[PDB]
Amino acid sequence: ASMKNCVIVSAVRTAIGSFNGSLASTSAIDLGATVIKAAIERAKIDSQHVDEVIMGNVLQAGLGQNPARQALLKSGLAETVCGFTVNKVCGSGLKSVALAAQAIQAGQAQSIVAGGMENMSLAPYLLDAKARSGYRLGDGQVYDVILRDGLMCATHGYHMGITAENVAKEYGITREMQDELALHSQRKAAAAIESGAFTAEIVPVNVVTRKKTFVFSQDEFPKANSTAEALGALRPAFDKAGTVTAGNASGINDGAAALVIMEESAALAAGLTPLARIKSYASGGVPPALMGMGPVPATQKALQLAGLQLADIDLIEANEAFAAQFLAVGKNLGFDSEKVNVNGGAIALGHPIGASGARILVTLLHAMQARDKTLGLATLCIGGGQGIAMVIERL
Amino acid sequence: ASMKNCVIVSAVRTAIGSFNGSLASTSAIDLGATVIKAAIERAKIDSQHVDEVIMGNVLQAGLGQNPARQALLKSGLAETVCGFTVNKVCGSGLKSVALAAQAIQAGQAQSIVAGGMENMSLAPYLLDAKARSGYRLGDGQVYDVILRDGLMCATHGYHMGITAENVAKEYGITREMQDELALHSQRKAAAAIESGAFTAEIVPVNVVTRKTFVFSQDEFPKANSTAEALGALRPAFDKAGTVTAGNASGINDGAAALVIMEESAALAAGLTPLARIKSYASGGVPPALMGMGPVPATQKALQLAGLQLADIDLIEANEAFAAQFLAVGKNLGFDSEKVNVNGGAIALGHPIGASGARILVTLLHAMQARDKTLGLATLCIGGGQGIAMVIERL
Amino acid sequence: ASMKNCVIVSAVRTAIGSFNGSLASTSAIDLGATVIKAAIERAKIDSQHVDEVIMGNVLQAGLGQNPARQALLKSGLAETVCGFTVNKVCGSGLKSVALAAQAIQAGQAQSIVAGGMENMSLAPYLLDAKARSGYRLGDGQVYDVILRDGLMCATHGYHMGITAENVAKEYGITREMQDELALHSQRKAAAAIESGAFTAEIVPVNVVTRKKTFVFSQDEFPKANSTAEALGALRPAFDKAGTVTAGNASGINDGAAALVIMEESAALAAGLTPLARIKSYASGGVPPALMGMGPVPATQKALQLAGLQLADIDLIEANEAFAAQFLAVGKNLGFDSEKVNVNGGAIALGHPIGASGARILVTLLHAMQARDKTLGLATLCIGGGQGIAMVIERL
Amino acid sequence: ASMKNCVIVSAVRTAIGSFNGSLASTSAIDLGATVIKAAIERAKIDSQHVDEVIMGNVLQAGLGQNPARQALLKSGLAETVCGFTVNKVCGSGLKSVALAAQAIQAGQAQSIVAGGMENMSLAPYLLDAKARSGYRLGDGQVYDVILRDGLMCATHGYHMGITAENVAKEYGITREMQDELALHSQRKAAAAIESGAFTAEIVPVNVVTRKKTFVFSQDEFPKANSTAEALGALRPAFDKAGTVTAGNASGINDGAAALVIMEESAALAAGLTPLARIKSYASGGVPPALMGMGPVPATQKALQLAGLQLADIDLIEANEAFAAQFLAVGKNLGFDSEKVNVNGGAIALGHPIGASGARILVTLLHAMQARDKTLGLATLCIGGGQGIAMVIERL
Repeated sequence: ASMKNCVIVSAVRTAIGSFNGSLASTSAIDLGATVIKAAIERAKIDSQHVDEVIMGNVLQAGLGQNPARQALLKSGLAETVCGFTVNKVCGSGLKSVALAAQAIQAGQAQSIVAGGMENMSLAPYLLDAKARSGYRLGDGQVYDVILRDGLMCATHGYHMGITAENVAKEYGITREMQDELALHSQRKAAAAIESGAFTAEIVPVNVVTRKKTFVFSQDEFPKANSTAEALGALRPAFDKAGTVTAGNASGINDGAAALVIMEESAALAAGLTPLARIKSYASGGVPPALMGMGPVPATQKALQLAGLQLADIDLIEANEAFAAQFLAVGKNLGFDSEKVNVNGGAIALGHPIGASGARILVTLLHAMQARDKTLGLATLCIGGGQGIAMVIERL
Repeated sequence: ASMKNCVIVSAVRTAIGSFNGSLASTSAIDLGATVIKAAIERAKIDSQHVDEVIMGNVLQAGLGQNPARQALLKSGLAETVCGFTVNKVCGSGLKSVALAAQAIQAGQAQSIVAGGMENMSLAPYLLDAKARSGYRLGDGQVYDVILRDGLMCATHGYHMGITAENVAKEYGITREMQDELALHSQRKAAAAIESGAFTAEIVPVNVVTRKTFVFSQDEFPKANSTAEALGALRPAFDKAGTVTAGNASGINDGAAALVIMEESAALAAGLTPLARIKSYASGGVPPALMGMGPVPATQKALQLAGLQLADIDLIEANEAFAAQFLAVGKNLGFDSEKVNVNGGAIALGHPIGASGARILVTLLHAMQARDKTLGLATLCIGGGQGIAMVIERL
Repeated sequence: ASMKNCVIVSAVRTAIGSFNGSLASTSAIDLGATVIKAAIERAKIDSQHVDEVIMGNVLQAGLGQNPARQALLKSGLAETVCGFTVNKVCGSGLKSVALAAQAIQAGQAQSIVAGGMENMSLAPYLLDAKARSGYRLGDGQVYDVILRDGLMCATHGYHMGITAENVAKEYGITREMQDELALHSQRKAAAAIESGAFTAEIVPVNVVTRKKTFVFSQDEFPKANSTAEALGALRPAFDKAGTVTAGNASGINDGAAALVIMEESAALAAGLTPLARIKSYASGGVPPALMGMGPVPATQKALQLAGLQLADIDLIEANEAFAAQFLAVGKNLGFDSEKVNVNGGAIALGHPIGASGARILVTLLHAMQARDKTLGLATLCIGGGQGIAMVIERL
Repeated sequence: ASMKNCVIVSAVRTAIGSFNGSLASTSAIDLGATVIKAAIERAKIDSQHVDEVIMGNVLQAGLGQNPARQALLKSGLAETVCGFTVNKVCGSGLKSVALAAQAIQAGQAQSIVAGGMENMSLAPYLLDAKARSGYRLGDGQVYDVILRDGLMCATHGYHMGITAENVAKEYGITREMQDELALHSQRKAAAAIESGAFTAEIVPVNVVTRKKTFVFSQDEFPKANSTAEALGALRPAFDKAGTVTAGNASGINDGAAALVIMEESAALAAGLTPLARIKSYASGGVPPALMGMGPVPATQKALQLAGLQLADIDLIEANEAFAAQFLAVGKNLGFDSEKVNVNGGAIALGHPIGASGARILVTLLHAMQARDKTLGLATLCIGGGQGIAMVIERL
């Protein structure tokens, strides 16, 4: 057998909600179902021709057997359509797309929906280890699952924000550099929102509660009228002696994203329109303490697999979990800053952990289309000391 | 670019612990680290040549960021080695192997460790989102994660055991048929244990508490099981039903892993391929009938391999419930003598995220012991899926 | 030895907060300390002459050893002053005062502060004993203490509201009758508030939070938007086929009340001014299913012990936990509706369960003073099938 | 009106269970029902001539509306019989009896069942009170109700055991003194058990569970073959440099006790046999840090009210919550050790907090009968810095 080509046929995302914000009552699985259905619709594929659904999701606690399969079922897909759920932390949503592409390239499937989903506002709490056998006597604890499974380092026991401080120190990324980057992200996001740059990529969500009904269609994390002065006055969020603040880090957020990926000859034979070819993908490992540098080896490997140099890439989405690591990555790889996050990034837009990797890919494709660019790179760091990267080529 | 062949170079598992038994103080991730390291050792690969680690794990709650990655680091692999955690419920451990094989076949890696790990004893209890945003007024619930994320159907809200009842009714699988099958499994497992048939595949685990001892023998098998004792058991899930604790698997702890490699690269390194992965597939069925998942998965796997079922010499078909084991057999036409020759999960246990890899490890060793050529490993998956893999001994 | 006379020397309450409202950050014990201190101040007694403090409190869970004793200490009383906490559910605050009177009449004390305190907003949630001995396998429940220890029948396992439906059916109290009564309570309460009728009896509470700093002095439960039409449009709260709604029942509420009670000769010898003599008190029992009828036997007995007929009473406070039971009691006893709850009742004002019995007594005495009336009756029903009543005579 | 005389007509208790022991599946309320019914049977009163039931209960969390009233109903008393629940912490069970005597002396009742009940094994756990509005973000705690509501000082936030260390220091009570006292209590209890001395006072409890079925009739907390050597080897429980251990302090325990109390001339006219007259009672306050000294002012007051000197008392039950405080109280008052806790005390027998004050009164009465003594004193310390005492005259 010879390897096949894989293409993207559609790409969609929800608007990203704030913590306890507009999506705080909409399960991760319902957000996933929303983007799966929308990606199917927008691709104009026959929904009975979907071979698998692969979805990232990090905070799986309490969500029930295999969130990806629940989401595909809730989307309306037939019971015969398989799926599974991927946890590579912040990389989960892009890893899902990379696995879809691999399955297609390998001849194992022709059509897959892939992406990620996360609702952090609805993450649960855990009882301490004594609950099953009995607390007996004495107080106990309850553990926040966001922190335990999502935002704390399992190797070192400190917050991802501390890994960001480590990177800041190791690569000489100052508080002022981090705040300038943040303000840049805020400004680009505001301009993208105001110009309608995200209109094409966002599927609205109807939100119904006892109190109110409303349609959520605009990213709500951005901080209007951000200024260098307001940023410089914030206190550090993770260490009193540190540099990382709520203003130069992304947030806790809720959202989902998905893409239809298909074997190229099959998409063409079905009369569909390939939007981009997936050219390469790769993952990389680094020390957990320096997890924010994950994108460096992932990107190097991806570019090598694509037969490209970094300069060949027209547009880059590099996730902004923390300004500190965003900057250190860019400095190490030599990113042309004018090509990166042209519509703003996670500091403004948010970081729904299991969706973000797919979210950035969605934003990347649509930005390449708007600017008629040919080659794009999406990459992000991963808690536990990893990175993932993907290169796509517009058609 | 051309597709590559993938081979198994080693295969190992822990003994399977009972609920609150010998492995109940050993974290899933530590069990995973054990089997990763052992699989690497047994393969005689250079451990710096591992490209990725892929591990199944279902009850992820409270285990911390990306359990597979923690397990690979705890095994001693370098920080440059990537990994990720797979959740396809009961299929997770076999799915991980299938993903490893695929990555190899696709030229994206040369050497992967894959498998699965589960400690159901250590699964936590959970307060739902209301603990975070406020209960406000009125009662809430505290959820056993074993049930919520492992053993209850997310679509129907009832136990996997109820899906087994559905299957028993739909396919005419009686209580007596279920109990006969359970006794057979108990007998075969006891004979396998007694003859040393699991000795080659099991990596012992050192357990330290309190208690210091070595765990090396599967402890879920029920000594002196009888048709009479089984026939008297009360149904476990429905008072008018057929499924009991004696004709269903348990809640269990364990792990399993295999070294998978591109075939030319294994040979060039002077290693010994144990089997080639010939095909793999997944299938979807109604969640209410999830125990039937192996049927389409096996059909597809066999078709991908260019084989008929009769070509297969040995089969491992997981026994989550006798009801579904039997219905699956009837729908596929299994030769009962070729299936679960060393016993199955009714006797051995069902550590959910590991079981898919566990059966593969057991299959391969049984094929070696009996000098057989073709083997099939398959299992049902909560939520209405199945997975199957065919391997060919070298 | 001869029995002694007992008099009221002061009577005070907090304004009654709404659930999650103005008092929701002020602990029951701090509310109790506030009224204990104020009652002592208003009585003009030497505070070293207080022999005991007796406080009603129903939701004791998590409040620490003997809430009454914590309140007395927080009020500034010496550690030599004893106290204890009474739980007769809704009757607790009146029972505390009855006990104080009895102790004084029996020559066991000369001066006692009695009342009740409740913060329902701050009531905890609970894990039952399986948390201590171990869940083992399978789920458990997390119980709202308001419901478990306050508002659900321990005998029948249903809400107090269902007992109100039972009473509505048994005594033929219709939805319309209930709503007419509710509107009347709302109207009397609004007029009493507006005319200042509660100024003398209320002690203000200072409230400080991160968000707000303010003084709470006006009952906030009353519903300005009350009309027969709005009330008729409400859905039943407890039974879809029933009559009881949020509009014709009291609320979940926060508040406290206290009174200084003294032996009569001693109050006079100290140069203090008795406000009223406690003439009698009694408790009664009825079926838990019909607990709202508790006041009938309690009142009958209290009247007999006072040597009075119901027509001798000038003013009545009969608590309005539910219009259904308020009305059924009144019909049974033959209350002159113009003498009852002249400043409005709990449907408008609220029902902080362990305080309400003392609260109504405070309201009664001040209303008797305003109207120069001689004989008063305070009575209320009690979950679990009881009632309590007290008759007082102005001096 | 003139005061009346109050007599005890019956006195009964359960055996005391160990933590997680024989009574650990029998609710406090069911234990209370068992002693209420037995006390009524033993008194030979018409089985419905009860005016009120008054029960002590400290850990009321999650037990439902007014545990005393649930207990009286479960005992089979008619719904017309009133009841309430008392919380004066460790003093609750004796406080209930005192209140019953006061109501009778006051002419307000003729026949009351009073006592206390506690099941510490079944005490629940509490979520942080913020769970109602939400933990929001970050780890939290779960609180043991035994500790929060029973065993920790609400004023100082430390364990009753620490108050015991405070008293040991203040009054010079050494580890060796404490251990000698403990061994003495163990020995007396073992001899009392072996001689049948508790047989008359104990009501057996049938325990039926899925696992086990048996009759519980013998106190199970006593430690068989206690020695000075085993005691001297124990580690301190509450402070590493301290004196208080599991061997010289009481336990966490389950149990209940109740008495029928009646007006004297009416008991006689009914043909009943008074067992003792309640001669006096009182409560006292001390610093919470020194709560174990509570019995001193309570006992001084009770004796003064009875017109007696300490030396007139024939037998004393002084609770042994901690040897340290037991001894300090005895030294301060000058107790004749030969007259105190003649059948052993709580170090051997256990301390079911809301029951103990009634429990010791039951033991005192039966011991007076066995030794044909005339005057008895029952007293105990109370968390929060109180004490209570009662003097009885045989019968």
